[PDB]
Amino acid sequence: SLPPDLPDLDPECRELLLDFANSSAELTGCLVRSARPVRLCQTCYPLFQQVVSKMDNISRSCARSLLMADRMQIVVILSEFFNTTWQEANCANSNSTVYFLNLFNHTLTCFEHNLQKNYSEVCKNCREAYKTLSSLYSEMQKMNELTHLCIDVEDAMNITRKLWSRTFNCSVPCSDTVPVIAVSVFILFLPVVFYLSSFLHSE
Amino acid sequence: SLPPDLPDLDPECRELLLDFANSSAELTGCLVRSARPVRLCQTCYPLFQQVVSKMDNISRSCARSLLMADRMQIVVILSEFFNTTWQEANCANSNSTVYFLNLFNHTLTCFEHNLQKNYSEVCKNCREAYKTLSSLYSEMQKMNELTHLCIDVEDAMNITRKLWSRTFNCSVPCSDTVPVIAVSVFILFLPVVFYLSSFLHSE
Amino acid sequence: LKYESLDYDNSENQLFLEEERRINHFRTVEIKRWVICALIGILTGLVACFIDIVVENLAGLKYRVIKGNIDKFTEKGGLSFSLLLWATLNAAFVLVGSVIVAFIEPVAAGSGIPQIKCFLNGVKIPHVVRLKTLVIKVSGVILSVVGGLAVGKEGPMIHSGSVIAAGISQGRSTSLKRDFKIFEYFRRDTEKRDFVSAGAAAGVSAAFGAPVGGVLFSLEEGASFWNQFLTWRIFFASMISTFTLNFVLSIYHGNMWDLSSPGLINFGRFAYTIHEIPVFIAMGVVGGVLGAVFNALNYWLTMFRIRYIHRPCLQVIEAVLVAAVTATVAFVLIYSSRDCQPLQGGSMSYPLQLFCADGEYNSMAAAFFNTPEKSVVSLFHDPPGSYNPLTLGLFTLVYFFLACWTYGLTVSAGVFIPSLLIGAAWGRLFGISLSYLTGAAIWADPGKYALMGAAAQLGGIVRMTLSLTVIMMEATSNVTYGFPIMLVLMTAKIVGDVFIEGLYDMHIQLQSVPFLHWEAPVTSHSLTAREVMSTPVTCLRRREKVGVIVDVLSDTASNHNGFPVVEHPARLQGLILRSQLIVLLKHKVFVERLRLKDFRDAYPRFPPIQSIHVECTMDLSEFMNPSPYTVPQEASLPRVFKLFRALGLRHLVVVDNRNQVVGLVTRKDLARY
Amino acid sequence: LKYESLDYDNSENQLFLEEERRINHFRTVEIKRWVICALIGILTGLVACFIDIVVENLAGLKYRVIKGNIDKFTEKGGLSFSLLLWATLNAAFVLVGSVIVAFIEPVAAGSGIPQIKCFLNGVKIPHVVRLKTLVIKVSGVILSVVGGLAVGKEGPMIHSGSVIAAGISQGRSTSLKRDFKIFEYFRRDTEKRDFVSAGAAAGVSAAFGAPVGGVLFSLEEGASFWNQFLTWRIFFASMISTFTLNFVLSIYHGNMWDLSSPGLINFGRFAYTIHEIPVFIAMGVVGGVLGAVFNALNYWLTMFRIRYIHRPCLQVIEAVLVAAVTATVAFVLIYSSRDCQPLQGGSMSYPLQLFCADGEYNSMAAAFFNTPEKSVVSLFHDPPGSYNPLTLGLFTLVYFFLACWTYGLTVSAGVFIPSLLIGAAWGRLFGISLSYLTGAAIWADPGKYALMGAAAQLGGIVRMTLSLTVIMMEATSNVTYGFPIMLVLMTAKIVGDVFIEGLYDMHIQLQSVPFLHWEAPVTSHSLTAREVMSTPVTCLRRREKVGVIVDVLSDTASNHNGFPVVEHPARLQGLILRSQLIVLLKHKVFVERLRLKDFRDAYPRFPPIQSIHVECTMDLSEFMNPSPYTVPQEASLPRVFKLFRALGLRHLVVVDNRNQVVGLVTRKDLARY
Ligand SMILES: *[C@@H]1O[C@H](CO)[C@@H](O)[C@H](O)[C@H]1NC(C)=O
Ligand SMILES: *[C@@H]1O[C@H](CO)[C@@H](O)[C@H](O)[C@H]1NC(C)=O
Ligand SMILES: *[C@@H]1O[C@H](CO)[C@@H](O)[C@H](O)[C@H]1NC(C)=O
Ligand SMILES: *[C@@H]1O[C@H](CO)[C@@H](O)[C@H](O)[C@H]1NC(C)=O
Ligand SMILES: *[C@@H]1O[C@H](CO)[C@@H](O)[C@H](O)[C@H]1NC(C)=O
Ligand SMILES: *[C@@H]1O[C@H](CO)[C@@H](O)[C@H](O)[C@H]1NC(C)=O
Ligand SMILES: *[C@@H]1O[C@H](CO)[C@@H](O)[C@H](O)[C@H]1NC(C)=O
Ligand SMILES: *[C@@H]1O[C@H](CO)[C@@H](O)[C@H](O)[C@H]1NC(C)=O
Ligand SMILES: *[C@@H]1O[C@H](CO)[C@@H](O)[C@H](O)[C@H]1NC(C)=O
Ligand SMILES: *[C@@H]1O[C@H](CO)[C@@H](O)[C@H](O)[C@H]1NC(C)=O
Ligand SMILES: *[C@@H]1O[C@H](CO)[C@@H](O)[C@H](O)[C@H]1NC(C)=O
Ligand SMILES: *[C@@H]1O[C@H](CO)[C@@H](O)[C@H](O)[C@H]1NC(C)=O
Ligand SMILES: *[C@@H]1O[C@H](CO)[C@@H](O)[C@H](O)[C@H]1NC(C)=O
Ligand SMILES: *[C@@H]1O[C@H](CO)[C@@H](O)[C@H](O)[C@H]1NC(C)=O
Repeated sequence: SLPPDLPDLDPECRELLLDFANSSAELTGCLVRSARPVRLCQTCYPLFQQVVSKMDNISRSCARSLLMADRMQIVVILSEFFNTTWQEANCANSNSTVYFLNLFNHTLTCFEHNLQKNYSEVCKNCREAYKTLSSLYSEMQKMNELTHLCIDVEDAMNITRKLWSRTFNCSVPCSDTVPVIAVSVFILFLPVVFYLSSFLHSE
Repeated sequence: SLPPDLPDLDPECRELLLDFANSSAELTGCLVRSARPVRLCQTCYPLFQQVVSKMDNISRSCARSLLMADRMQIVVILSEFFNTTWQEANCANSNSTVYFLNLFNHTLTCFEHNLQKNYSEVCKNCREAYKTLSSLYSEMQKMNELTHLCIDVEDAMNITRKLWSRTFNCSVPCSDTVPVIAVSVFILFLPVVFYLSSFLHSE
Repeated sequence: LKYESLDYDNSENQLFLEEERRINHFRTVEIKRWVICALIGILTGLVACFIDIVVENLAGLKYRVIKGNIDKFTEKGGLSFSLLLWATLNAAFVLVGSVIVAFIEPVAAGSGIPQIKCFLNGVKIPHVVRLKTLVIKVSGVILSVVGGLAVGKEGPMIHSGSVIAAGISQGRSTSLKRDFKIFEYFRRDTEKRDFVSAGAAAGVSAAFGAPVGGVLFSLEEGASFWNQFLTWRIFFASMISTFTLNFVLSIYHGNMWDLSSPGLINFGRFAYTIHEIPVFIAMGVVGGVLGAVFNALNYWLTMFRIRYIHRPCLQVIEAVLVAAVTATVAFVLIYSSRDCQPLQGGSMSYPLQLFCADGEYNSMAAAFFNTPEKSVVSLFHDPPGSYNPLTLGLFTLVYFFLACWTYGLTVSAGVFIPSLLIGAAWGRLFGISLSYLTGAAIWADPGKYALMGAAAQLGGIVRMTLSLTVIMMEATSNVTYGFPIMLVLMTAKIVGDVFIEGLYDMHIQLQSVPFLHWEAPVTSHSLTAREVMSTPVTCLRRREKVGVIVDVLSDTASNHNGFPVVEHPARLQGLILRSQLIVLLKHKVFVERLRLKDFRDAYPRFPPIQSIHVECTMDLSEFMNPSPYTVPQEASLPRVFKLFRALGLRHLVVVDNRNQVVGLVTRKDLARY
Repeated sequence: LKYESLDYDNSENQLFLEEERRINHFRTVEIKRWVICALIGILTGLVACFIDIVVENLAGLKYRVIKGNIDKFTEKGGLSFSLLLWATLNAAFVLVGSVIVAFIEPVAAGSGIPQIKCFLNGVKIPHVVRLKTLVIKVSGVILSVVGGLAVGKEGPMIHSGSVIAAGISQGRSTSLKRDFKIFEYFRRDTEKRDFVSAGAAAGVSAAFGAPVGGVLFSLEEGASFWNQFLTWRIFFASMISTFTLNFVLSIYHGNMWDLSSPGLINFGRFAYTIHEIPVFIAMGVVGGVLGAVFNALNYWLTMFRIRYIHRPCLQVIEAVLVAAVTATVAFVLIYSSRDCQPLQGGSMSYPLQLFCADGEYNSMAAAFFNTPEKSVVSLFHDPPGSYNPLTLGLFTLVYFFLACWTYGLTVSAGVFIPSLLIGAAWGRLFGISLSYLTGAAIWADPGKYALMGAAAQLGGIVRMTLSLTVIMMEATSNVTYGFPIMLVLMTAKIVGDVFIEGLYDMHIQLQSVPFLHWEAPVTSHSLTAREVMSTPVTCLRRREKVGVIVDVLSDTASNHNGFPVVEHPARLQGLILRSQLIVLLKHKVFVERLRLKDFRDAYPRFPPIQSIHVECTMDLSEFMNPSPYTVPQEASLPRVFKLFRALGLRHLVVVDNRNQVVGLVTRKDLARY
């Protein structure tokens, strides 16, 4: 009155599958929650470890009967999907990141600290608050050069670059137009002297 | 004291993202739950529709600011992943499927109804309970011919084929060995007559 | 004494030299050649798709009857009443396919390549170009492949694409109903070989997928002087035939925006290191040796077949028995298989289940029920661990002897694909063995060795080096793999030439065709070109009489086709040949009017002198060519041979110091060495 | 009267006929040719990687200085002190690269193809094969590409791969230090051209990736009689050079198990319907017309350059001014751009930001800072909507005139890649316009039209049909695309031939090289081959004296290189030429001993008779060839021309009816038509 394993599994492995279920649903929930501002990397770092740990535990019988039972191996697909999303985001995180976040928080508070059209306001004060931030950003690309480096840092710098240009007209004045016309029209004047002077040296 | 949309979103779109979150976490949970026996197609059909509906609602402003805000568009990726898993499973469901399920339930009850080694038991009774099931299965492949047809049906027939052969030795006896030796050794005997008779017709 | 040669030189007369002045006075003679070289490729692509559409539907009719027959004679009584059905179905097609060849004409037997690389060479084999040969060959390869025999279909595309080349180039249709007054100026040779070269290079591309390989094939055999315009038309006629084969089959299958399936055989898409470069050389030697076993015992068979079975009543019976044994050996070999695998994808076209568990399918019924091309592609591209290495052994050891015993039959099919299949079979079987003695991390993928066994086996069986490296490079669509393949085929020739000759050369030497080949032996370098001639010359002076030339043509003891003219003791002032001479005697041109076109009349066939009943004298000036290609004596044979071959010559004439004819060198003198 | 011809015939003597009997008595003369044809490809692949490794490191040194210079002269004062820096950095390299050519030897100027398809033809241009030309050309193309000019680097690979072909084939190194006693029997012509043919077909494959295109190139120019063995060595020497270029660059970059980057230029991986077959023909006509504007006004420039700037002091200054204007026009054109795009991937090698928002980068700084090959690959493979169609207009309309004004300079670089880039530029610009007037669903992808504009522009500028269709088929790795490309290049020749000649033909006709080309004009078909000869013949009888042959060699008023021998009034018993004759006078062979090797001594250069100071008689038998290729009179010119060209002949001799010499046809007589 008992087929061994083919219709039903033992009640010694089903709680493992329910535990992986409880992990994966909540991981998808936290991962989904981050919106336009991306805080997923910095908020779903603890519960990403547990899912992987659970997968390793299941992997370590009760591994042939539970992920080589059929086509459409759904546990391997979910795990694989999480692994793929994690690698392309490329978190690798934390002190430097924390410092950058603090700077971003500070830099952003000075905008509404000096806010109130007429965007020609006292924002010259935020100039030295702005530029060094971007300078640090370039230095951070020199640190992770030896591709996108993260997603918290990229979006945080993206928001500042979107605010700095296309809603606050913060353009830089230009000083040099007449020298880069004079030098260019002087250098483009030597061939019409050269060929015409070599033509008239036939006597 | 208010940047318009770049650091934060309005509180008119965040509840939509939370609703999609609540949908997607529970969909992953139900989808993950099906184990070796695959009942996902027949248990997660209602809440698969709602996720799609929610996606359409979000898609139908509050579509540029919410899924074209960054690289790693995570809402589009989750939705895309669900769509991909759904299509390759290829459910397309329901009356025929229900009938097949009922037959499977019936066919399987006769095994433990007649169970008790010594698998030479009264299982001849289940022979006409078995074969027509497989016959119906072949007919079902004639219905969805104009590739795998489902996952509930495939696994349900897979379990019966695993039980019928490699744990219950239910082989069929063979009757024909001497005719398929006699006819073969007769047909492989005509060339050695033919060449030798054409050789000796030289006089 | 039966195979007379082909004239490639244009014997310019005063009539030709006046007619070419007439036609030149808007330069519309070359723009009429591009039309023929355009619609010589469309008409070959349509034949190549007409074979492919018919043969798969007839195979789909024939195999589903059998797999529906042995699904009901399982679970019940005997299977022998289905073995008899598959034997008689493989006999009933090949009965008709052997009767329509063994009785009407024997020229369509075998493949088409050895009868077309001798015409290309200049030997007019009897018949061959006639429409009846085309109709019986293209309806003999359909009826034999579906008949069930181990023969390829990409063989007879060259001959079938060469017959329609020299049939629409003339615009005559000499059966009846002349069908045109168009396409004069082409009713001569020096156009016949120029369009057979464009026809035969439109069958190599339309059967393999390599357009640039076809031109090298037609050049390799066609060893004439290099002229850019002719090659630039052979390339244009080759490129059409792989476009009007995609565009018809893609309309046939599905949407027209998928231009795959470039020819009748389609290798897939397709990484190696330097450290296994010796290993590929160690394959090629094997590819010689087994090749020289395939190419040798067939010889010991073929003379037996030419000694006792030389009559049409017996070879039909012998083809029927080959088909019945080919059925029965395959049925015994799939009846006793123990290796069964679960199906996946489209790896089995007609799945067969007997004596196997439910859901799984027999794996020995693969590579007998599906086509050879699909099995060869599956052997190139399957992932590892997919073949049981006992299946391939018993498959190769049977299919080798069947493909050896089947070739040389009186049916019409080729030998390309039953060489690639054997080569890929033992190539993958050798590639598995490099995985069961190492870890086989990356560099022991059997997809490479299944390729470079199939490249080795062709070079072992059919010695063909330059025109085969290119068509193995173009069909694989990868130029990185061009270097080991060249290194394999180079080996498998110079190992196999020690033992036995080519496969396409035995079927030329066993019919006593002259067939002079490029270059000359270096051991015979100093023959000094006076030994290699016929010493007396039956030349004829200009304007003697009529009875002299009648008694020099009508003579049973000797057949000579070319006669040089002399003057005064002799001068060698040009030569006159039999065709022109009996044209002049068919009219009355005795000195006691006509244009160039009169000579062209009844060009294919010239009436013999016994029908030319019935003195005066005729003036042979303005009917001869005033400058034959002459050579002196005292000259080396290598130089004489090169000159004769490199141009197209039927009658070389040797002279004296004072320009006196002393001998005539023809083709059969140079061929004997 | 300066360009003397090349002897391809082996004038067999009794000494040659005895020495070849001596060497033949284990057949070790041909197995020594495969060693040269093996290591003639390795030595070309190593030059082709030595250029590529050096030029990208020097470009990486040169451009990062500039992009670090205009990142600090933004945000502050002027940019003109960086424009002057980029002008003087583009002037300082090309100063040395023009001095080392305009003063030492002018033969290395331009590309290498018109000086090597005339040697292949049989004309020994002065110098050219000397080591010094190799050293100055391979160190002049590095110093000019990084110098900053609109010139390709895949041009001079043919000449640089041809010089090392005829330098290790001899084993002499005639500078000093003879370096071998090995590799005699090759110190003659009929081996010189046979190894230059294998060298020049190892530079076409090593620069484009097409091995089977290189053999068709070397055949197309080399119109000799077809012999399989020689082509089967040219193919073997071509296949090596694309394997010792993968195997070195793949060691250089990363892991050795990635055998991509098949040559110096690498097209990518790569679907069309019948309904756009006319559209591609409508591209090819455009490819003629703009081609005939590129190929015409350059002509009006080049004679100006040959009329007034014909001295080494001025053309160095003129190359420096071309480099400075090429800097300044590009800097003005990127200073005023308004189109800026966000970066992605590796589409910009050196990203430049000036006057743009943060994060985004200027798009006009692309296609000036990166290499031309990377820009051409990016134009083939970018997804749609990636280029602003105002950028490509102002880029093409400048780069066309710069590539026209730069070619013909006294620096050493090619013109291939500045034709593919222009062709792909207006091809993609034409492909965008088929999307802004339809919906552009599937069939209006600009990746096709960017390919088939680049194929059209080459046929418009460099008329080359058969050897270019194949190398556009092999580098694209797709045989479905072989049919429209052939249909484009066929059009763009017969539209462009109406207006002006080729680009490689003007630089042959403007140096008065004879250069007879394949075939003969059909308007001059009846010249009857007696008008085309020199009527008096200064022949010399055998065994007269010594003062006769001294006074027939030493004569200022005429330079003749070949003399036929006569007997008794004349017999034409063979011919003797100057090299052998002054070898016999350098020794004392007067009839009052030596082997074949004596003639070979001082083979490259023969001392003039004025240094041969100081009767008796000498016997010219056993020093002449006893059978020249003679023709009679009365013969058509097409026949005479074909015979002369198809074999390799320096001295055709016409005769009489009674075998009397009446004229001698040489190369300059046939060339004038
Ligand atoms: C999921 O985990 C939470 C937290 O440990 C626990 O409170 C809850 O009971 C679990 N639910 C399931 C279904 O296992
Ligand atoms: C693995 O599962 C077992 C049994 O449920 C549990 O006792 C253990 O803590 C788990 N270990 C890990 C690493 O998750
Ligand atoms: C049937 O079950 C077997 C047991 O592992 C599995 O390998 C196979 O993929 C299953 N087939 C189908 C059609 O689900
Ligand atoms: C992802 O897969 C890779 C390769 O198997 C493995 O090295 C890595 O640990 C995985 N990472 C996660 C987060 O599962
Ligand atoms: C982070 O820690 C690393 C390693 O100790 C140290 O090198 C670096 O200076 C730290 N950076 C910050 C921002 O504290
Ligand atoms: C930003 O700074 C404020 C004020 O100190 C603090 O309340 C808040 O938590 C900070 N937020 C972040 C993201 O660091
Ligand atoms: C902008 O604000 C400045 C500083 O408060 C003030 O001086 C000026 O009048 C304002 N201009 C406008 C256009 O409101
Ligand atoms: C999710 O939906 C359930 C069922 O409607 C509801 O009870 C619950 O409050 C929701 N939770 C969230 C986080 O929206
Ligand atoms: C879409 O969202 C709105 C606002 O939350 C809600 O009122 C409506 O019911 C939703 N419709 C669908 C089809 O989900
Ligand atoms: C920055 O934001 C823009 C706005 O749409 C988005 O297009 C882009 O992908 C973002 N870039 C990064 C690096 O996240
Ligand atoms: C999946 O995507 C396809 C193609 O866009 C669409 O037709 C289909 O409705 C999607 N299905 C689901 C379940 O989202
Ligand atoms: C299911 O419904 C279809 C359509 O009405 C009908 O054709 C078929 O017979 C039904 N099958 C079953 C098992 O009820
Ligand atoms: C199987 O039948 C039993 C008994 O009628 C019933 O209790 C059960 O719900 C059925 N199960 C399925 C899967 O139909
Ligand atoms: C098997 O069961 C049958 C039927 O109950 C019984 O007759 C027989 O003795 C049993 N055999 C064994 C080996 O237990």
